[PDB]
Amino acid sequence: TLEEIIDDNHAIVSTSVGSEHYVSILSFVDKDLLEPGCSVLLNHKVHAVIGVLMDDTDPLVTVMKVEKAPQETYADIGGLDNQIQEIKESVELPLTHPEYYEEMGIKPPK
Amino acid sequence: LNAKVRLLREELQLLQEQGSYVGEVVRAMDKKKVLVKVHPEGKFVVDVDKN
Repeated sequence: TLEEIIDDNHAIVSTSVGSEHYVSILSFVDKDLLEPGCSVLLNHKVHAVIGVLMDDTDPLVTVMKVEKAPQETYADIGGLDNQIQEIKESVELPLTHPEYYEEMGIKPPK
Repeated sequence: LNAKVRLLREELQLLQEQGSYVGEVVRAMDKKKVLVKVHPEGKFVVDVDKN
């Protein structure tokens, strides 16, 4: 792991190996894809950067499912109609219409 | 009878060796590399064999 990014062509690295060697980076991988605290590949005796590691873990945050386009629609409930227009105007409507937000100059509610 | 004797003299020669680490493969990657976590040790990317 890259500890921290020292911009004057340096960086802090913690090695669990032993040796470290200050090298010039390859041209496939850049420092713009290096972030502080990132995992990177080092050799075991010339300790140089082949590439950054591309294997990242599970979002560890509190219970979440992400879903693109769920099955259900709002045509099944009925007689509730007014409430349904309220969310409509706020959320759905700016996506549908750029320029209606431009005329007014404001955002629909967050 | 002769074949078996030849098997024995061979065996003495080979035995001076150096072993292999046990690991567990976390996941395979298409660089034809594997990421492995070795048990008292660290994790490495290693290049698959021929077979």
